[PDB]
Amino acid sequence: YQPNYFLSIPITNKKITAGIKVLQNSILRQDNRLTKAMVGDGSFHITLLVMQLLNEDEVNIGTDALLELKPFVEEILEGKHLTLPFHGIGTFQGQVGFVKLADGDHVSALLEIAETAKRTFQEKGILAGESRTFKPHLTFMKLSKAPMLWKKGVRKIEPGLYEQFIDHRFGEEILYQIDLCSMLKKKQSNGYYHCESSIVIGEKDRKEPEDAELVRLSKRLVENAVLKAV
Amino acid sequence: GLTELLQGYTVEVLRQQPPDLVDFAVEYFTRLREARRQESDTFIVSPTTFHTQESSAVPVIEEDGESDSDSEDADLEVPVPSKFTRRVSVCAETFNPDEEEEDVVHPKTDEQRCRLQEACKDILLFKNLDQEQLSQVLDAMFEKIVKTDEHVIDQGDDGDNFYVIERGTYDILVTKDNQTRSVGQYDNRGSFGELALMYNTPRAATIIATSEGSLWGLDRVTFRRIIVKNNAKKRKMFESFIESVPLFKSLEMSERMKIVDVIGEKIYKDGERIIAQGEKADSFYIIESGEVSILIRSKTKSNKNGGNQEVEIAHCHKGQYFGELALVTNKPRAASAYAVGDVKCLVMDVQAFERLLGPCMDIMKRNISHYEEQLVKMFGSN
Amino acid sequence: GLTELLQGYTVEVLRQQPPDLVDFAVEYFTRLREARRQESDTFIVSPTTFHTQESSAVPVIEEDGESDSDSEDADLEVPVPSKFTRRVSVCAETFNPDEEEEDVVHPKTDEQRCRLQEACKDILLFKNLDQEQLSQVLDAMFEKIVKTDEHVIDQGDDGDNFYVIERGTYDILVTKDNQTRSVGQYDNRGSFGELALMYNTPRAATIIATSEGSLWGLDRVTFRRIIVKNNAKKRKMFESFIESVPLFKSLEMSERMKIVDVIGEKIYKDGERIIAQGEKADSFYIIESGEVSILIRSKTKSNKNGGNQEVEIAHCHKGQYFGELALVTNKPRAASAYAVGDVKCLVMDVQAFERLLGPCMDIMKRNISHYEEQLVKMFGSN
Amino acid sequence: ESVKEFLAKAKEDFLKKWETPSQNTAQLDQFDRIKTLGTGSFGRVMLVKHKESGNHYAMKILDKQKVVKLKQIEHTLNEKRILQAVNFPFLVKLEFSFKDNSNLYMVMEYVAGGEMFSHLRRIGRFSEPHARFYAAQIVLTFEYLHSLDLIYRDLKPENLLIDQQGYIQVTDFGFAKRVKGRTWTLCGTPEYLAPEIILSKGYNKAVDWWALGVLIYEMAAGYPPFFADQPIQIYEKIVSGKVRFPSHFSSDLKDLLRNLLQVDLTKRFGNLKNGVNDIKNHKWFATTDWIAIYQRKVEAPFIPKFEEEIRVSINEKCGKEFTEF
Amino acid sequence: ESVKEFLAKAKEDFLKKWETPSQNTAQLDQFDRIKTLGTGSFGRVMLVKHKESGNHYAMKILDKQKVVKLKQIEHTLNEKRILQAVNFPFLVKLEFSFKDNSNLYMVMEYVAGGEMFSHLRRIGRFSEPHARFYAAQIVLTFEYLHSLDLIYRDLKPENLLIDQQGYIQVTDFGFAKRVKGRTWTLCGTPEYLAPEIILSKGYNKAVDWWALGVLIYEMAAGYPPFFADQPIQIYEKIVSGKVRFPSHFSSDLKDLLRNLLQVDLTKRFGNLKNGVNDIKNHKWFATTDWIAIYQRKVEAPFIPKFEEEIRVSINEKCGKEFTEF
Repeated sequence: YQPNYFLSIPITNKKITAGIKVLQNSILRQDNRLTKAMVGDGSFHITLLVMQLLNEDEVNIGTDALLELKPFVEEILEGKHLTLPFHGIGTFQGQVGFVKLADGDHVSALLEIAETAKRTFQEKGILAGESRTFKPHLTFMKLSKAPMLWKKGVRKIEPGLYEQFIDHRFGEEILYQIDLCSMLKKKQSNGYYHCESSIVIGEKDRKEPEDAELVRLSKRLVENAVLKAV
Repeated sequence: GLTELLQGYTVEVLRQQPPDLVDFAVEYFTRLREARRQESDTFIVSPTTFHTQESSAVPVIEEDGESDSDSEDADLEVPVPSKFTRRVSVCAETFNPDEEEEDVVHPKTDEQRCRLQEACKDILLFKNLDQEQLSQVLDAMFEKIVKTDEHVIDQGDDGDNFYVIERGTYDILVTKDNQTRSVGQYDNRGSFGELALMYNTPRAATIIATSEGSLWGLDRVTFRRIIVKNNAKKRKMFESFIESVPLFKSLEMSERMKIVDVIGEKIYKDGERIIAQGEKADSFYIIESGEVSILIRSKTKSNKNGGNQEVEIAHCHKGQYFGELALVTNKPRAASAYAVGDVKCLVMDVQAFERLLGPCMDIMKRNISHYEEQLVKMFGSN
Repeated sequence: GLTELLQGYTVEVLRQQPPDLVDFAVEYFTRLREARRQESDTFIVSPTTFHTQESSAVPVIEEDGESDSDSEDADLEVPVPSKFTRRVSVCAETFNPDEEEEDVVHPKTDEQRCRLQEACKDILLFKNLDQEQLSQVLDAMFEKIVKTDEHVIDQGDDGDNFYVIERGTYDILVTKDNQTRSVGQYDNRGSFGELALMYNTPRAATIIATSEGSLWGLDRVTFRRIIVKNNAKKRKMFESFIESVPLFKSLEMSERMKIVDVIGEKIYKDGERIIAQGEKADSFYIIESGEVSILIRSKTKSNKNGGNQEVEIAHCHKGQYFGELALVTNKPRAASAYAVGDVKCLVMDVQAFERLLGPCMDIMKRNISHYEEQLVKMFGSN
Repeated sequence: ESVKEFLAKAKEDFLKKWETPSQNTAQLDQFDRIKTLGTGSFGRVMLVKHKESGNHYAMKILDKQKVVKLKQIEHTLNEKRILQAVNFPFLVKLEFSFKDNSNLYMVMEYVAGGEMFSHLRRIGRFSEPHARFYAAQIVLTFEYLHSLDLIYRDLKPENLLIDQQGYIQVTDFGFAKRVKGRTWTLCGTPEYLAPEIILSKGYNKAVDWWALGVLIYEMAAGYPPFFADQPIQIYEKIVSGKVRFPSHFSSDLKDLLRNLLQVDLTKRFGNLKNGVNDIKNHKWFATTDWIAIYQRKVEAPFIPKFEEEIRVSINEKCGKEFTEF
Repeated sequence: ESVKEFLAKAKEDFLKKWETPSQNTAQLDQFDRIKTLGTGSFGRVMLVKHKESGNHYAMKILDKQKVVKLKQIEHTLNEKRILQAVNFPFLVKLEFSFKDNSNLYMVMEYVAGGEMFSHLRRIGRFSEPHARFYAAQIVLTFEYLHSLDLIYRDLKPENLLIDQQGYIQVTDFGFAKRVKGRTWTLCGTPEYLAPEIILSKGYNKAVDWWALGVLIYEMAAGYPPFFADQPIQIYEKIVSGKVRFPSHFSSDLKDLLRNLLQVDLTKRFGNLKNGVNDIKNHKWFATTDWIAIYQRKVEAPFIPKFEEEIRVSINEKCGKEFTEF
């Protein structure tokens, strides 16, 4: 089926979106007619779940299902933040360019969240999810967005264009907000998709409300140093 | 362990803000480095059992089976069957008794023949045969030479001959059921197989020669034919002498044959007395050869005395009879009778005659037109 | 440096795979810990100095201008008119001639003063000065010592003094246009700068000493004041002696001054003749000191002869006059006049008197009520 | 008396059938076939039923060819001529006779009864009254037969049948022969042979009476008077005439038997002047009603208990000699 | 004669103005300003025009303060008192006088004519008739002045102007002084100084007549009688009185000049009994009509050819002494 709505994980880490802006611009200085293929500033996201919401009631139902999903995602994470590392570049058959999600324990957790999301929405009467394997990625360009490119000889993304960013660490996004977004409505002023509703996973997010305080950071500093040593 | 180890260090760096991170690391891990454990636990656990109670279930079925069993048992065969199936008739070969028409030559010395007679005295079939038949029979006996080890007769085999031993030794054997016994021997004497002269029947024993020997043999058929022929000839001859006697003319054929059946024969040498005057009259005679003189001592003629000598009243020949009065009276013989030369007479007992045909007087009257004649003959003058 | 420290340890843990991470940390950080060498630096002088503040924003402006340029050769132009060539007035410093009220001491030996007089004989301003004024003037001359090489006067400089050489040698120089000539020398004799005694004017030459020397100097103002004062005193004094003479009473002030202007003075030693009887009467006298004896040789009294000796007609003193008749007649002197002791008389020439005031007879008549009296005085008895 | 009447009429009836044998009477297709009891050791006798009347008969199968061998072929061609010419109540009957390529088939009457030999042997011996009952029947039968000059010559328990009425019926005329005068074949059964037969003296009616004496003795004793294990001894005893009677034999019986078992023909009952009356009038037969026995009116003392498919030759064979039949 | 009349009326008119100087007469706002010819080496003289009448005058600018220095401040305060009190046809005129913080401003008459010095020097020398013409004017002027006991003391071509009518007009009263008796300042011009001045004997009217002798000589010769390159020599010649006359000088002239240039005061013309008549009646002046010259009716022999903005002090300064003005 053709989805018209999706659950979105927005990219809020400014380093990630700034790195992608650089990537997009470097491609454009090599070939400026790729301009309309680039995804818009402010639109960067990971799609968690696609669906069809076909009327006002169903849009309300989607919003209800998103709210109902919150405790489930909290259950799944078992008191740990979900960290999504974005590293390197890939394509879907040379037509869609994306920043890759790095391999790790987070991928299975993300998949679990996606499947629980699909179940939660379907149990509320919403056609959601797909039969194909969930392969999350962070899109930065799509040739289909610029139809005149075929019409003038550009029919695939030249792999040389993004060669320098092939092992570029864009940054890490911690899961917090999940948005219910319209694919077809007018985008927000800041470039992001039209949002019907949002939830926040985070507590926000800690096992304990009271400050440690900053005791955990030692964990973040160490984990990051180990990741860099690899 | 790597992240946790470095987290303890990094917490202390953040808390304590040391000016030299490396020196602080040497101190922290050295103090950590001693690695003494205040307490440790090592444990062994006994097996633990948890008990649950399981859920019930219901099964429903009904089954019916029907069958019938029978058994049998077996026993030893005895008792064995007891009954015996049959008995049988016997029959010799038939033969036209009446002489067909004159149409066996085996040489024998006086000693041999004389010895054969002796060997045959007691055999029942031979025992009471007349002189002639015995001669014809011995004449018919053929010789059979036997070499040692030879079987004269074998038990079971059909029999046709009777044998008299002439020379040699023989062993006799008899098989009873599965057993064979050498029961007896013969040493240049003996005879056996007499039964074969009557009819054909299985040999009851086996006889084997134990040396070169010789046996006189006689075939049944030859023996029976000699005897029947001779007795049938004798019968015809007796019949004739009775028939020509006028006193018996009223007799029927069958009545004459009853006489022939029992009537006797006697031979008298010239001069010997046949009937003595005075003794009891029991029979009558019919001369078949020779002559007979009838004498009477003339004393029984008055009252005490006289002649007391010899007087010939009559003189009979072939075909005639005398002593007839014994048939019609019961007084002592009136006169004596002597054989005139060699004589052969048929002798009939009066009492037997009566038992068979009744009193002679009735026979004489049967033919009434000759009754007187008969009477005058019997009690008359001449 | 915290993340980098933790990373470096982790890299070696991943490479070496130590079973005991704590022992590996002790050894790693101990080996790391010495960590030579931390830094290198160079130290130099600023050199530090005070300075005005370095930075300002810069305004931007647009402007336009126009110019006039004059180009010329350059010349000294030393000489320029100077068109006149016009004679200019001169003027000395003014001064109240009439003696203010008595209210210069420079020692000098007889030889020195005597020598100063000699040196001044020919100088026009000094040439005809009376005894007294010359004395007062020399008195006023101050000494000026000069060392060799010193400039007494320099051409062009303003002048105030006149100098007389006392000792030393000097070179005189005169610059004409651009040329300077050593024109002459002085050797312990000389004087110069006389013009300075008249009015202030530029020195016309330069005088330089060529040895230690001494000069007598005189300042204009001092010189003029000495002279004017003295001549104004003399005038007042002459005026008085004329005024007290009754013959001249009808004279007007200005008429007496014309006399004062030209009238002479004479000194006579006791006994010497002033007027000789018989010679021509040309002037008259007015005694200002001493006495005069008037004698007449009594011969001109008859017709040839007599007295011919000496007789005193009159005897005059301070304030009186004699020889008056020369003013009203033209006959030889009647008598002689001799000085009685030391005498000082004012001497007036009659012809000059007439040219200035006209004949004396008219003056005597001016005041008619005294005409007779005057006449009797002049031509009378006593 | 009627005795003469009967015999006279009897001889008439017999001479007529004797001098004109009733040949091939009935047809084989009138009789079916049932069981087949006729083996043993000779001949083929099989039971059979009738058509219209539907009666039971005993048919003897004699293959025309089977003959010629054996012992004789006349002792039969003659046997047939007699059975057909005779008629008596205690004699088996030749009901129907016929032949043709099959040839010589005897349709004998059938009495579903018991054998005399089996009965006598089982019970051992008969009481004298019972023995006298059977004896009378044989005396009468012999008087009839001898009246026709026919001698049986094979009397014995084995040849006597007890019919369903309990009366005797005589079978097997193998040795039966018409003889006026004397005959000579040595035949019969060992135990029952007469001295004259054993010795070949020639004989006629007297042997049947001797046999009767043997028959009566065995019935009342259980065993024959001249028994022995060896045939030779039997004959020597027979010739000696010496007889030993059981203890239980009555006087009248012993006397009758001494007269029947007479080696001396001048003293043998039946052979003397009065013939069969010497027997009929004997004290042992005093309680006998001869007419009653003849009409079978007396009550018998014992009522007895009561395969393949051959074909012709489609052609007559030995009929070139067995004409007379 | 009228001579006495004139002088009498003259002294009257003079003593009146002398003993009551006409101070600060006109106002500076009645006069404008034109050119500015008044430099040289002292003083500030600038031309100017009048309002109502619209006349031309020569105004001398004397800064009240400028004074006090220089050589003297009375030779002026006195100079002003004289110019104002005198009235003669051949004398320049003080038209208007005024001061106040500016103070001391001289409004002199103006004659657009030529200088005597320039004219004489150009043509070399005047003919005797022409010289006599100018001389007469100076004699008359001196008679007037001496009548008032005033001595000029600075006679010379340089101080004489030739007006548009060709008549002389005397200027610069710097040394003019009223003296009855004797005076002593050594002043004038070298060439024109009298022996008595050079020698400080005291003097009065006689020096003006001596100067006239010098003035007449120079006009008729072209050069002064006691000329020399050095001032000292000039004076020594002056004192000796010895004079040498050019060849062309007439007798009457030489005689007149010997009498004017008399070192001997008892013989000098003008100083004797008859005063100025000894001069007026001299043979050299015989063809002179004194009245005619006075009324300027005679025909002259030669008709001549014809900056910044200062301000007051808004306050009067040296007025604490220059009161009299």
